[PDB]
Amino acid sequence: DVQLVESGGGLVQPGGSRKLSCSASGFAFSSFGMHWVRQAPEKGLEWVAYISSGSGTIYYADTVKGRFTISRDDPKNTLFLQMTSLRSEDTAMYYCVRSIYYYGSSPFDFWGQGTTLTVSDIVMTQATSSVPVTPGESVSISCRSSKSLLHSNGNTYLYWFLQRPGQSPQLLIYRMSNLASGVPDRFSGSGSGTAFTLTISRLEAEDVGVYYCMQHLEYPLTFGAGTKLEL
Amino acid sequence: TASIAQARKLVEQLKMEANIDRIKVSKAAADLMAYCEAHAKEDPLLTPVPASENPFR
Amino acid sequence: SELDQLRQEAEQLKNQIRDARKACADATLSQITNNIDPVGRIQMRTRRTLRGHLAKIYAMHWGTDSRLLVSASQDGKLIIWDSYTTNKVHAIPLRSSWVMTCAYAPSGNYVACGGLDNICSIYNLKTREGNVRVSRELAGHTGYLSCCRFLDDNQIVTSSGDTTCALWDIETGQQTTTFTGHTGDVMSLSLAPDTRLFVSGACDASAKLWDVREGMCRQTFTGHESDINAICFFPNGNAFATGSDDATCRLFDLRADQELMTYSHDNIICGITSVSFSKSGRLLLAGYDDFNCNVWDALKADRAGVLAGHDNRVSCLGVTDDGMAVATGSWDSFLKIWNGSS
Amino acid sequence: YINIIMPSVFGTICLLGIIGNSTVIFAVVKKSKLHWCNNVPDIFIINLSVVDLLFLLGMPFMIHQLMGNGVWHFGETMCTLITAMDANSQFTSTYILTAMAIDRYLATVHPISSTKFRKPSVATLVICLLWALSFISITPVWLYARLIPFPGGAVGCGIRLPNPDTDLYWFTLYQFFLAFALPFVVITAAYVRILQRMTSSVAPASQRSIRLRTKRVTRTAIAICLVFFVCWAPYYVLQLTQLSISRPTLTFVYLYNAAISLGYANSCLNPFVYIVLCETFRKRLVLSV
Amino acid sequence: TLSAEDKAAVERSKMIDRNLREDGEKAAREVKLLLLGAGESGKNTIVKQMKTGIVETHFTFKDLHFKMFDVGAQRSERKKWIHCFEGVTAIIFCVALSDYDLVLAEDEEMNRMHASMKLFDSICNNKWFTDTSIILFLNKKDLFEEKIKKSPLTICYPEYAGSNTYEEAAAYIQCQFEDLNKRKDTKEIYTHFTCSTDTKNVQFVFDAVTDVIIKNNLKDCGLF
Amino acid sequence: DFDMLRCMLGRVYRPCW
Repeated sequence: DVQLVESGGGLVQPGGSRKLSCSASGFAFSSFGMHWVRQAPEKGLEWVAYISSGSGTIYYADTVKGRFTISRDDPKNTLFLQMTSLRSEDTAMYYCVRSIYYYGSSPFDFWGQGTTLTVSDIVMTQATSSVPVTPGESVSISCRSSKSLLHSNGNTYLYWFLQRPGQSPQLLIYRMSNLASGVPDRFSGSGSGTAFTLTISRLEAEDVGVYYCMQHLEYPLTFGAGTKLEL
Repeated sequence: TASIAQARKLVEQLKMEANIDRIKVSKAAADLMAYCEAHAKEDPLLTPVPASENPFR
Repeated sequence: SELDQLRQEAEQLKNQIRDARKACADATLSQITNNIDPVGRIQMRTRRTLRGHLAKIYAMHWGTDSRLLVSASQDGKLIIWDSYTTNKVHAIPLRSSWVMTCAYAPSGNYVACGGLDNICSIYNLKTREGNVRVSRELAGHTGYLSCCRFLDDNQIVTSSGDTTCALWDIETGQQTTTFTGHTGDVMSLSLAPDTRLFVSGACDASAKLWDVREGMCRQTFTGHESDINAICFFPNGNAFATGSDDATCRLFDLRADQELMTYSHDNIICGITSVSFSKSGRLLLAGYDDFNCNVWDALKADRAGVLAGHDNRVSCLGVTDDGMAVATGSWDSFLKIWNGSS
Repeated sequence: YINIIMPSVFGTICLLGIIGNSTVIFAVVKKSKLHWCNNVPDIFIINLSVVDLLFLLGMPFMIHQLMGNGVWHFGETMCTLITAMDANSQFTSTYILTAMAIDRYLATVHPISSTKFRKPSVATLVICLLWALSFISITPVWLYARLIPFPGGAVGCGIRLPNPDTDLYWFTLYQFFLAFALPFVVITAAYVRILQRMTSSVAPASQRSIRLRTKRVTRTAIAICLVFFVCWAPYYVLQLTQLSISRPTLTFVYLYNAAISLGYANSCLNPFVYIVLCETFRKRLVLSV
Repeated sequence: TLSAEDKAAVERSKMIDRNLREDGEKAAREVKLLLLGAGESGKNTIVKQMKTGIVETHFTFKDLHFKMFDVGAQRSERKKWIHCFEGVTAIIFCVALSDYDLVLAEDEEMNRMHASMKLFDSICNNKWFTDTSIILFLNKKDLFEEKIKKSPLTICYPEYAGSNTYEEAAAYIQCQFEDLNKRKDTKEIYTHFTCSTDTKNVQFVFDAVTDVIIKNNLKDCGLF
Repeated sequence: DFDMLRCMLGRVYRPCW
């Protein structure tokens, strides 16, 4: 089965160096582009770095460029994140994310469990931080983007992720309308231009969590603040 | 006894094909002509679409 | 004695069928469509050129989205193309490089191929592992696989060089129905729009209409002088066109149970590899051994255009579900996308 | 008639050679289905035509000081650049022609063992290395390419050696060895080994097909070696001759300029030798027409 | 102009092009051999020494990889699939020398040798094999020598008027097959006398294929 | 249309010695 396991976290001093590893199993690792996404304590999702399949294309976040280095070992199915000159701002839970890019594909479909590291631009807006919800009641979650995510090819590059408490983020909707594999049909994605909505029909207990919207129109990849649904 | 068994199967098949209902060629020709007329506007190869509507510019 | 009587009865039945067809042959398709305006000259430009195959391409099939297509070549590669951007989506290595046919499932989740190994291989395109893997290998044909077409994600109909056609249940890997009656190698098949009937052309210069659920031959169509290499249903499902080695294309009507029109020219002497109608059925597109593809007027039997862009035999062609473009494969290892301009 | 015959010869060679070289480049690119995929002979034949095309393109710039009034009209800055550019094209084409013969030697005498390194990636690496060796070989050319003040107000591009009494020998000899002598020895040796190893012991030499194969390949091998020699031997024979010559005469000058045109004719005849003597290319070209 | 996902889809496409390019280079260095011949012509003996619808055998000999395809099980129309092998390195045709005084089991009226000659003529002169060299294996030479002592060769070839010895009867049979070559300039025929215990058959194929490889290299290099 | 009696070296002139 598809499984991403991260290791190498732990307490470090400021200005130190730490190595993060991501062990891939159950899928063709060399065919997937790999991302690093961190989540600071009591904060949202922050994309860090991306290495394409074949290591031909590499992107970094502005806050980590020049300090973090991303690399992969296809024969060993391992992803690396070489971090130097660590700051207290780098204290976050780092996630290993796989994304494959072809026509009709679903990027960001699988996320790893994540490793905790402790150190001793399109704007995505989700105005409503928390929404009180009840089981069986329809819920709508709104997302906004400073730049229009609709492209000249017809694709609107907006993604919806659900992070249940104590679990990794999971893809719900990719490209603003397509339902991810294994996600119940009660999740629907609607929107146009800069305004998007995630509608949930007959909400259940498993739908409780924080919902993030991400844009994939252009790097760097930016997330929303995250709308939390609570019982 | 393969030839005798095969002969019965061939004759039986021809019986089924000979008992079908056939319409006139004029009736059949008019239906093909009518279908092409009713769908001519929605045929990009027969009637080329403007370059804005062509996904293969 | 008994055998002699039976073979005489078959001749009488054939005469009865022939006389019944002449009884309903009150008019001709040319006479009926004589007063309609011609389609003029059909000019198409090569919009895309699909490079990447290193050997002769034998089959192609369009997806139902009119954007993705699969091509089979002798280099042992099954390649799925993005026709809008010429991007290669997948490259499937085949265990047998002698593939003769390929199919794209209408759901888009599967592709099929087969060749001189007598195996129809089903490939899963939607996997959690991110790759394409063999889901089934259909065995039971004693001759080469010449054509195959999905009915759904679980059923596929194949034609084989052993003079038989088979309907397969992909989940169980067993052929539920076997279609027999052809005396020559079946080279092509075409599913009806409702997928309740399919027509197949064989090397006995005959085409047979088959009932998928019933499993028996309903009508037999003759008229060609040599092997039938290609066959394709009319858009409304009441007719079909055949491509034979005698350098002719013919149109048959299911309800009339006889040939309606012949598409031949004196300058054409080479065999015909592939045939396909346009979305409205007004244009019949046929591939030839002379490296060209001819666009025929289906109602008037007039050559309306030529698609001359290949340096070797045009082995296959196909038209998208929306009629927007036509893709032609060839033994020069290139695929070309064609459409007209205003 | 002298003022019009000489420009016509150079003009005819330049125009005809460009037509032949552009034909080879265009046809070879079309053949590739996937680039850099088992097309080592195609890479050599297109790079040879590219260098030959550059040599003929730069011909009018270098020869305009020989026909009209013997005056260089491009200044000292272009005199150094054009002279080096023209010399580089001659050396690069000769090196690629030499490497093509070695590649043909490997493909014929070592059919099995040479598949380990007769890759399109290696062919590109070798050709890029030949460009580097051609730049190094023309180093004395551009270090001494300065304007020469002739009697009167006219000037001309040329080579002024620091010690013209003594430096005239090593400058002439090293170009004779690197651009004519060494390549001719290698090219001739490679093809005579091809003609001695173009068949096999099992091959039925008594059959017409084997005998016809030897006849055609021998004709091609001789033509390639003869075209290179005829177009460059008189140019370098007059190069060594003028070392003793102090005051040139009219006959020597007329022969020398004709030998210069023969060197340009090598870049004109090379594309046509491939077109005429290759049945596969010639038949394919006619079909495209 | 491409989006972030469009650029990464193009990068994937070029990665696919890289593997397709790599596989073609590996394929071009492999020898594809088509194995033909009539029934009981020693084809199975050739496969055993050099060890569905089509049987494919792989073996490596002196750093050269061979792919031999047997199409003896294809009981369909040959002309519908014989063009699939257009471009093979060479064709190996097996003929049984001892099957000259025998007749076909099904026909009982046509000699077995005439069937092999008719099959050889249909393959050598086929339009898809105009420039394809043929490796002609004449098998069962030990049994042919025993047969020729009793049964004269004149039964198979009435026009034959030579000595009734193996050294001459075998040569006459070899010339009959090589005379069927309607294109003696665009292709060559490599004839070898194999046997049930001969251990030099794979060496002959390697030598014959090497000559074919040289000929292809000469054509590719433009010398030919 | 000039005095083409200058010494030559390659495809360019040279000062006579």
